[PDB]
Amino acid sequence: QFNPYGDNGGTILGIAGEDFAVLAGDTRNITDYSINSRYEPKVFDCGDNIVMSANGFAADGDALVKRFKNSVKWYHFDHNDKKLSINSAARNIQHLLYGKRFFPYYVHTII
Amino acid sequence: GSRRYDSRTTIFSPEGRLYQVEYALESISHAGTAIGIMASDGIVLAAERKVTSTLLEQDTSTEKLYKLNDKIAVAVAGLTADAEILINTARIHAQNYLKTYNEDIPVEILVRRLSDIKQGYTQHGGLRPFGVSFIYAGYDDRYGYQLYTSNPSGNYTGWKAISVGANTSAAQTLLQMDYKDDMKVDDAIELALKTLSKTTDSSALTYDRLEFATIRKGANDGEVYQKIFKPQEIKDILVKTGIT
Amino acid sequence: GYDRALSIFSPDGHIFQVEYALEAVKRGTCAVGVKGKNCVVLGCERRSTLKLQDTRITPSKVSKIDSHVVLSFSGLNADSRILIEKARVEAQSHRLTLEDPVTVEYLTRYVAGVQQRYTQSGGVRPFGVSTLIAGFDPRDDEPKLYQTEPSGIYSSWSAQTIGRNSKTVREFLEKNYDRKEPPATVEECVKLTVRSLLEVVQTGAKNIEITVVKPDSDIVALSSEEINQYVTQIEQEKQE
Amino acid sequence: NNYDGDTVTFSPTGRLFQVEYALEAIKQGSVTVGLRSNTHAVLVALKRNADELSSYQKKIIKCDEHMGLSLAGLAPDARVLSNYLRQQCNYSSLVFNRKLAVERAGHLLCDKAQKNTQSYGGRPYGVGLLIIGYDKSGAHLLEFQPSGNVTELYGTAIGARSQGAKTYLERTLDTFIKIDGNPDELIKAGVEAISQSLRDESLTVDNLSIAIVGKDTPFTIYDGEAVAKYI
Amino acid sequence: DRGVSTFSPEGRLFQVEYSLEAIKLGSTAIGIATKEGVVLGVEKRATSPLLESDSIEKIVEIDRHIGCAMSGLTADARSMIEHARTAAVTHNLYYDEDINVESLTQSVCDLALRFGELMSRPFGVALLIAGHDADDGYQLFHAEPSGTFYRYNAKAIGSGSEGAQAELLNEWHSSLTLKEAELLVLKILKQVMEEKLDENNAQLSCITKQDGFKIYDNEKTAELIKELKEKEAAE
Amino acid sequence: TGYDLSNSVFSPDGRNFQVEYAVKAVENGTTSIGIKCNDGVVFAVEKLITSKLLVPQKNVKIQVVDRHIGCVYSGLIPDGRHLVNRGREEAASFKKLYKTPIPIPAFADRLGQYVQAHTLYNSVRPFGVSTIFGGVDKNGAHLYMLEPSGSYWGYKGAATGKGRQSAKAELEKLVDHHPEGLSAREAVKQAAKIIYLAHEDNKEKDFELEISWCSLSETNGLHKFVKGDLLQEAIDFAQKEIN
Amino acid sequence: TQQPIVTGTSVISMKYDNGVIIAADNLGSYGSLLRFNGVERLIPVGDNTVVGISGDISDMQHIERLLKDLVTENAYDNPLADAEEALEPSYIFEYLATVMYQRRSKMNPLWNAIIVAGVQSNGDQFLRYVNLLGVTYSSPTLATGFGAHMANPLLRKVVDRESDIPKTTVQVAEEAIVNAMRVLYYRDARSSRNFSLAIIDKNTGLTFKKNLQVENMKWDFAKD
Amino acid sequence: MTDRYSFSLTTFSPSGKLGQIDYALTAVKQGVTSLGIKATNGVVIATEKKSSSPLAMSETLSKVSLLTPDIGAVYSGMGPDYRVLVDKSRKVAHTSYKRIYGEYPPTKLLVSEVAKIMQEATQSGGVRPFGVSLLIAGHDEFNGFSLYQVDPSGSYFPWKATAIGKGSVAAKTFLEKRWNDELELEDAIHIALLTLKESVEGEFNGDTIELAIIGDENPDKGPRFRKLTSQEINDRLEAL
Amino acid sequence: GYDRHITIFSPEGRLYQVEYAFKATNQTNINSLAVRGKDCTVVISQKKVPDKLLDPTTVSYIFCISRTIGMVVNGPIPDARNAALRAKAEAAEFRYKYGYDMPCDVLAKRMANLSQIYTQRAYMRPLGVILTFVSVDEELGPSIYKTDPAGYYVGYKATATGPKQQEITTNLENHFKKSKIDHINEESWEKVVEFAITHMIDALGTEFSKNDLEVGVATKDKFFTLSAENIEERLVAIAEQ
Ligand SMILES: [Cl-]
Repeated sequence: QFNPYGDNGGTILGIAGEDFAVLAGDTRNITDYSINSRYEPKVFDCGDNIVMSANGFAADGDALVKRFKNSVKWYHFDHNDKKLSINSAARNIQHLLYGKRFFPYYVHTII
Repeated sequence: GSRRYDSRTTIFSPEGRLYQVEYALESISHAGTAIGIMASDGIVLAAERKVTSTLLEQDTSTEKLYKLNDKIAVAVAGLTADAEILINTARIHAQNYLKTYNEDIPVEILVRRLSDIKQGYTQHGGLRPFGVSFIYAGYDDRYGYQLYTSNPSGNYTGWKAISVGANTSAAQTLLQMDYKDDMKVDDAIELALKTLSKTTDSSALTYDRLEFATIRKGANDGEVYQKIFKPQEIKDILVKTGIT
Repeated sequence: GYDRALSIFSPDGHIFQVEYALEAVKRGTCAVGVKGKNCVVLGCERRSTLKLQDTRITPSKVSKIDSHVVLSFSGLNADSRILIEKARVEAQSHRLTLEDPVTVEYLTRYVAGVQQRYTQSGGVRPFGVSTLIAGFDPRDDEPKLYQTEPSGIYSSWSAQTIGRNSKTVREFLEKNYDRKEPPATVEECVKLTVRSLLEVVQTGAKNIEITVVKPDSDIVALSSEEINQYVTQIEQEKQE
Repeated sequence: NNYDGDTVTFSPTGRLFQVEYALEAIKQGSVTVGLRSNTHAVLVALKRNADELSSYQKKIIKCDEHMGLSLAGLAPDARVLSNYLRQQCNYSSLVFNRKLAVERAGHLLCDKAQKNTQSYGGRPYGVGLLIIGYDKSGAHLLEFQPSGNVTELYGTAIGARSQGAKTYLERTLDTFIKIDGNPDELIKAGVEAISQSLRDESLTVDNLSIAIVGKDTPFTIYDGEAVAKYI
Repeated sequence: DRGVSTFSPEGRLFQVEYSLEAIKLGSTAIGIATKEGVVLGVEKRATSPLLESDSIEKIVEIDRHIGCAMSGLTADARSMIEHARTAAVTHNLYYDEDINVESLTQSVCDLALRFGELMSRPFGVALLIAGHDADDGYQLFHAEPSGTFYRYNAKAIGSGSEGAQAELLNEWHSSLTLKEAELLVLKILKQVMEEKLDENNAQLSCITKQDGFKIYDNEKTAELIKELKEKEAAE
Repeated sequence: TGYDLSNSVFSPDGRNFQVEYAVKAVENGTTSIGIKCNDGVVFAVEKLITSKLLVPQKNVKIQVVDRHIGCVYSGLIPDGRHLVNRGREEAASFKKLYKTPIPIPAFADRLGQYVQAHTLYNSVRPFGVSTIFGGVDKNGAHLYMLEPSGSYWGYKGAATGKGRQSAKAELEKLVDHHPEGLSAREAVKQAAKIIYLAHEDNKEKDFELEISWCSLSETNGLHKFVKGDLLQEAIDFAQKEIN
Repeated sequence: TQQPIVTGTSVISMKYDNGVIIAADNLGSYGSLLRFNGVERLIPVGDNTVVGISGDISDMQHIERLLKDLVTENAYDNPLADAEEALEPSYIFEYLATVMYQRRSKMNPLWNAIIVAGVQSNGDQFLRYVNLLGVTYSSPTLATGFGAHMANPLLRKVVDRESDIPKTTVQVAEEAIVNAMRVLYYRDARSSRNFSLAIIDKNTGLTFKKNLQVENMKWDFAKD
Repeated sequence: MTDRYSFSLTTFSPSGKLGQIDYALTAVKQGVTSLGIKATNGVVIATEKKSSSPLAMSETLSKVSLLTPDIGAVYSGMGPDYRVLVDKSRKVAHTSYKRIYGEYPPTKLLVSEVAKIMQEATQSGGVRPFGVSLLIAGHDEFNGFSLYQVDPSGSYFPWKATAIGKGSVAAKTFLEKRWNDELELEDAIHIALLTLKESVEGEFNGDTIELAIIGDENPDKGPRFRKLTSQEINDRLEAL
Repeated sequence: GYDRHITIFSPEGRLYQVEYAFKATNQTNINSLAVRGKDCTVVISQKKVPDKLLDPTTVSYIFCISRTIGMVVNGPIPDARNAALRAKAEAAEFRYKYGYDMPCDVLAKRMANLSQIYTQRAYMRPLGVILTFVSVDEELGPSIYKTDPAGYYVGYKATATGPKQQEITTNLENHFKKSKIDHINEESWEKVVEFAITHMIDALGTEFSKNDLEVGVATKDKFFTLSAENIEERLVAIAEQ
């Protein structure tokens, strides 16, 4: 049987400061006991001063990050280059993720 | 494109009339006269066939009087083919209702259904309406004996006696003159035939030019019987009533 | 499907098919609605060109949409049945999902929305019908009377008439209906409704139908004799 | 005459009158100018107001970071087509990690407009577009007509009185093509070009709309006190 | 006959131009934008004295920060309002924020040209969409059936419109207060209305940042009408 | 009368006037030609320079289908593009199923049946383009020309547009004076000349020459555009012949 | 959902100072049966990209046609098809990556692991992996299936991190690849002696080498 | 290609006429004479094989068609329209009848099904009516021998004997005189050949006449439909 | 007068669009003829190449539908090719579904039933073509069947189509009136082709070169068209007797 999911390892860490935030992640990508890459970036600048990472199954992660980045682009087009606030970004991501409620994006996402 | 050739069958005239409905009624006015008369102990349906040659096989012929179920019949005026489309639809609705509720369809419900179909052709779809007017003769255990009519507009109304097709103006006056509420089936049979005999465009009214039917509860153990009269029986009732 | 745009604008900014639908309403038998203090009365004309009718089974001019709301109309009879069916279905659907019967304003707004839909949908003509929708909201004793028309507009009326010679009976109601003091009782309300019809009806009690709607789903249709007593009393006072 | 009831009917001289009437809607639209050098491409647009209480209708729409257009004619149609461009630009980026070529963008607009001119029921687009962009083969300017005809140019203008701006550019051709690595001087030439299409009214602060794309310049629109510099 | 989406020889859509004629026949609606709020006012125009005039709903709430006045075939506006409301609420669901007034207006206008042989004809109603957002402040927009929308400092639509617009031309300045704008809408309505202006045949409303969109009571408008009469008698 | 107001209506002659009106749009367009040579085909087109603002060599008119077929057309340019887009879909579906690249006669009928289909109904307009196309297949070189009606035939030479009579006369001389055949490099030169001679019918505005070719020897049976030195050599040859 | 039937094994690759090298053996296994000995699994696209494919061979042949078809389509209305608007490795990859993930998400995957190796317009080395799940990654050395376990360890001794790429010459890199292919032949039961190797250099262009063989084979310690 | 003709091409004119049906009947009038006669022990149907050219093989063009083993059909009017009705009639006799009941439909029902198809061309969007009138002769176990006519409108009538097309008025008068209720099948064939000779201009023989019978079973049953051979017709023409 | 624009009845009971499609039939100004031998069916047609720029090899109104069936068309080439492609498709589908080669007459009736549909349905125009199908059927023997825009179809002993069809028809009628048989009593198709050409020459009153004719021959298990040189041989034999 075909298993559509995989595990690409990795670990990410968000910490909110008083007038700043950090999102960190290791750059190792793996499958099982093999190293795929020792430098495969996982935490992305998505524009509008928002950083994102979707750790877990790297394909579903890349897909989601790509879709959100595009969601930022289309938010600018559709709302007169208005800045997407972080709380709005979060709600937008909820709908992206719940959209595949019955075939989930196999990722733990942090912005 | 195609718009060029569209008659636009479902529009209002400036006066607020539906062109095609009006013209379909004009069509129906030329069709053979059909009469329904409701008595206290039954309903009579009488109707005049048209054109007729000596070579028309009358005993296997049905252009006017059709059976919808065991309780309800119709008399037709207009395009026979158009009527048979609607009849087969009505025959189904009756059986759908029977299947659903395990009770025979009430006469008014069936009539409304058919009349709602006719209405649909006047409001949407871009098709010509059905060039048919029905007289519905039927019985149910709510209202007893019922007469209705419907016409291409999809409007239906209830009657004690009524005509459709040709010379309805003349027919309805003669019925309005001789009808009474306490009347009986045998009398209504006579009234129906007398009315047709006067309003006919033929020289005389004969058995070969008539279809005839009665819905009597007049049966053993209070059950409704439909009688579609055979050619020989229409000939007898013409002699009985003294028209031939 | 048949897609043809039948209701369209003309150079002067009129949608003729909607206006020609109003002419079908103008042709229809007169209907009137008069709301009292604690009731609404729907009066309706029955043309006497049709005798030998069976009044037991002939479709009555006033229709119940639910146990607390009624709909009368002027115009094409076949068209009215479609609006009545849709309204009745929506009345039960509202009870099913909101656990509360429709307000008269809601039911009106729905019917009016259906009429509007037919004026800018392809392949369909407008309804040749105007409605008077009357009743009482759930657990409410304020009377409600609304009017709709083919274009899809609707509004609330202290009293209103539609159909043939509605101009005349609206003339009558405009002078005879006082807003500061409406018909206090059912008697007064029915009387004013019959009077207003007698301006146009020009004939006996068989040609007038009356339906009285009161609060808490209390709807009753008056008989020929009950109406005939109002007809007798109005003309005896008039002889003076 | 008899052959202008719909887009599906050729005239006896081989003309499509509905397309020509759509073309007429552009001429009734306000003037806009396009021009480019080797490094930058500039749109200049004279925005039109309904009256003194009203805003000035926005003429310039962004399609991607490296591409956008100015409109003249039915603004809702420009919205439909710009949105279509945005999608094609976007599809190229998502599927091929590739910025859409300006030449290919024009080809896509052409074919979209064409379908509306050969089929019954619809109508031609009632708008003309000037698409500027900077892609892998440098700066580009396109002129879109709703007939379907798209044309790559050094400079042009469309709308009412656009012939005056178009003649000016035809004279200036050798000057403005050489304005490389200087955005402000290229905008000056575009503002001077659109000035030739003015009568009575002159370029005020909320009247003028300018956009620019280039080598190290994303597609950016300048309105209000941003364009006061060039008046 | 001829196509619904046909161009005239001048380069205009017939049906759109004819729907604009229907809007001229509508009752007057006036909008005035200020830095203290946007005021919307309408002529009710009851066809008979028996019509209960408070049931004439020509001013409508889209969201708490967006109001809407209409003029023309007002039945056509119901589906447009419905869309606008659904759009406002849906956007708040997806983004946890109020929707920009321009974005809402643009969403409404996207319906307008969806007609052909979709709906069978354009809308026969113009809208004044008034609102506030944090980016562009107090805004008034005019949404036509052509699909075009203009922003306005002030705007009149309907039967009194060109007369009212010329009046709004003279009267509007960028330093108008809300109270001034209220009286100014009442003034211009009274000018272009056939019947005499009172609290029962005219309605006011506004949208402020603090209190959001509010249709005015008949008692509140009545006091503003009385304030207007006195200030016009004052010189 | 009224037979010319709707597409797919037979007049009492037996004619479809809407197709014949599409032909008028073709006759109104610029000149385009095709020349069949020994082992291939050459296509050339007149591109009217409306203004000095037109970028030279950028607004390309000749279109490639698959990798071996060239298409050029006169008339409504978007209609030509629409037909080539369909041709590309046809050529793609053929190769997908049958592996081999689509033969030119096969491809010709694919366009032919599609253009013919637009004369069968009143809901569509006929194509406002005569399309000259061809290339090299397994059975050698083929040149075709396809009219608004759906009519097409094979040609030795083909020409359409405003300068078609001028061109046709020139093509007829070549057919007579070269029965053994014309070489690919010769055909490029001759194509340049014929567009230059056919420019006398569009003489008000100056023009830009565009030539393409498929040849089994010169391009490996693939469609390529004539560029640079070979284009300049053909322009020089053409300029010399008019003077 | 399917199962792979005829299969190809390891595709191995690495970056070096001026470009990339990619290699893959010429075998189409049918389970344990070494069925097809003449299968090319490196498929060049233009003169700047080589797509190396392992896994199901019928699905490879499908991908081969998609790439062939992509070249055709890029040429359409593109006067710069052999110049500025030619296909890039990054374009070719992204397309395939889109396809692979789309197909997995419809539960009907192309049963492959792919390495796109090439050189970009600006002279940058392009080397990126994609598989049947749409999982993508890049690294100075990339290898599929079996090679990931045996080839990568050897190739990473030459280029362990990014900073080693400029220090690695084409000779060193090509030796490392050919060495790795030998190690795989000894130890991969579903490999073959015969292979193809492709160098994509930013100066010397695409060099495609066919009919190579694993040689210098140490068996002599067996006899004991 | 959008079949945009979703609207009726047959509509009621102000006089109440359905133009296209009337015109379809005019087409039938122009068509060649065909007739039917019912005997006590059979039915006969007949028509003239109007050969379009002498080079044409008129044997290939069958005007008289078998619908079921016990039902036959002949026409006057447009041949191609007839052909597609015979196709649909044969098919409907299997799909809506034989595959359900395991037996062939009775004459009247098959007639009714054909009538339905012809009616639908009279009301459906984007079609003209059929330009034929059919004469359907047949036998079934419970109704016996029967003969029906079917017109473009969809209307159908049972006949003892009748004729349609070119010389139908004159032929019907001829049949009225000769027909009685005690005719044997041979007597009806004799009359059919006499009646058909009047309308035929040119050659009158077994090669120019098509004639079939519904009679006895020809050896579960044998088929009652039988098409008379060119020889069999000529034999009866000597006793004429 | 929209009864003349689409396929609906005029007051006379006529379909004018069908009648005008019949006139489009002669727009090519080509005459075809078909005759039957013992073992064969021969169809000949005029070939006119007016332009010198035309590749004369591509100018053809004869089509190989199946291996057994040939079809010549009288009418414009786009409608001819429309009809040809459909007939080929139908003949291929038939063989697939029913496991034997589509008979000539069955295809003719099929194409006729399609032509009928365009005369009843308004959105479709009739094709402006007459389709003469030929084969040597394995049951019926040599076969000629013809279809027209009306949707009529019939079998023929011999036939002729085009502007001068009446002249060719009467010429053929007169020959068969003499011989008193339904066919050309000849063993070789080569001589049946010679007959066909000879009787067209006599009927039309024009001589032919090899490039003025186009010939198709049906035999058992194949239909084929003759080359220019095959026709030249045929013309030589005619001249020599
Ligand atoms: Cl068939």
